[PDB]
Amino acid sequence: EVKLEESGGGLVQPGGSMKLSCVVSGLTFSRFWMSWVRQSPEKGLEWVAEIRLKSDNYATHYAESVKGKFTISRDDSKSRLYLQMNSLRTEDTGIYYCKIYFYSFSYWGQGTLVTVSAAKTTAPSVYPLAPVCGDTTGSSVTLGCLVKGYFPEPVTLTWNSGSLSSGVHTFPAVLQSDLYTLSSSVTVTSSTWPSQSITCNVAHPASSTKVDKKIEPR
Amino acid sequence: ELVMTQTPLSLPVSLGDQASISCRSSQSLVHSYGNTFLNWYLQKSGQSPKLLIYKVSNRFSGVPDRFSGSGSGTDFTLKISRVEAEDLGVYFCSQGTHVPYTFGGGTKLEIKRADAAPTVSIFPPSSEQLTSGGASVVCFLNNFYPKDINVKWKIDGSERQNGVLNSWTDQDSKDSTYSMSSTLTLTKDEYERHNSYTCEATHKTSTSPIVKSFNRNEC
Repeated sequence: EVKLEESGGGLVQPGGSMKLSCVVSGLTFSRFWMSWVRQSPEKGLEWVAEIRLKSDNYATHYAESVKGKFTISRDDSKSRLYLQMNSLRTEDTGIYYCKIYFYSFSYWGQGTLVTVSAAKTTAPSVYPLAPVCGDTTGSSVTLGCLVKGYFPEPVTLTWNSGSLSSGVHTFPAVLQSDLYTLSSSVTVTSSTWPSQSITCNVAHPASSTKVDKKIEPR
Repeated sequence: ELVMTQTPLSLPVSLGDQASISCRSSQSLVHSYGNTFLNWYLQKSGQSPKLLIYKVSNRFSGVPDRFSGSGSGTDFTLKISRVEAEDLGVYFCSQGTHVPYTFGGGTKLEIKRADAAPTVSIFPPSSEQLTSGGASVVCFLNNFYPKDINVKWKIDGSERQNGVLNSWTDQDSKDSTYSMSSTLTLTKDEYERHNSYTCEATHKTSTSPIVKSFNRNEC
C-alpha cells in the first residue's frame, strides 16, 4: 500500500527553527504534487505549502501566514519531502501532515507534532492505580495508570506491551500550568487480576523516559 | 480566499439511518470542464484524514456505496446511507480548485444508542506518589451514554472544586459509548488530614447519584 511518514517534530522555543521530513513509498514519488497541511483546535485543518514537479521547475506555493518563513522542498531521488520552518511562533503549534495527491487520489501521512513553547521539557511521574481493598466485588475489575506532570506531548501508553487492548480507555492529556496529565483505565474479569500480571508501559521520547508499572493489589 | 462553510457541527444518527452533511463555498469550484475539485474526508479518532469522495461524486477506491456526494453551484452534500458504528469521527470538505486550498470546519458524526449508566471506580493515591508530597485521587466513569455527565468530589462530605482535572474519550467505535476520567490533586499534607473521599456522578440514566468512596484508614 501507499505509505507516508513524517518526522522531525518536537518542542522548539518561539523564534526557533525546525526541519520536517516526509518519506513516501508504494507509489512513484516524483510523479505527483505534494503539500504540508497542519491541524490544531483553534484553526482546524490549514494548508501550509505546495511543491510541484521537476517539469514545473519545482514551483512552490505558500499560505500567506507562512510566506518567507517556511520553505518546502523535495528530493525525488530519496522520495523525500521537506519543510524548513524558521521564526516559529506559538500559533505554529500543531500536527503537521504531508500529503500526496492527483486528480483521482489523496493520501496523508501519520503527522508529526510541533510544539512551539518556552516551557521546559519535563519527565512524567507514572503511578499505579489499584482498586480500594475488598474481596472481588463484581464479575469485573478496573485498574489504572496515572501519567502526571510531563511536557511536551506525546507519550505512549500500553497495557502488557499492547497485548491488552480490549477494555482499555486511554484519556486525552489535559494541559495546565505548562504540564500535561493523562490517565488510562483497563477492565478485566475479576478472576484475571491479581492472579495475572497487569503492567502499564509508558514512554516519553522527549525526556528519554521509559517506565513499566505493574499494578499491585493494596 | 475560498471560504468553505460546513454544517452542522455535530450530527447524531441511529444505526441504519442516513446522515447528510453540507458544505457551501464562497465561489464556484469548477476548475475546467468535467473538473470540480471538491473532496470529502473522514478523520477517525487518533488518525489522519482519509479520502472518501473526490471530484464531488467519485467514491475513492475502498469506500462503500453507503457514501455518496453531490453538488450544484456552490452547494455540496455528503450522504452516508446505512450508517455503521465504525463511521464515527469528523467529516471535512476541502477544495483544491483555488490556491490556497481550504477546508470546512468539520462535522462530528455521533452514533445514537440506548442510554447506559457509567461504571464508576475510585482510586486512592499510590504510595509512590505519596513519597513525593503529592496525592492524586482518580475516578473513572466508563462506557456511558449520552455524553452529558456531572462529576462531584466530596472530602469528608464537603464538596471540593479546586484541584480537579477532567478528560473525556471520543465516542467508542464499537459500543458507541463515552468514558471520562477525573483527577483531584491535593498536597499529601491535606490528603492525610481528611478521611472520606467520594466520587459522585449524576447522569440522565439515574435520579440518584452514583457514589464511589473510600476511607483513608481502611486501605
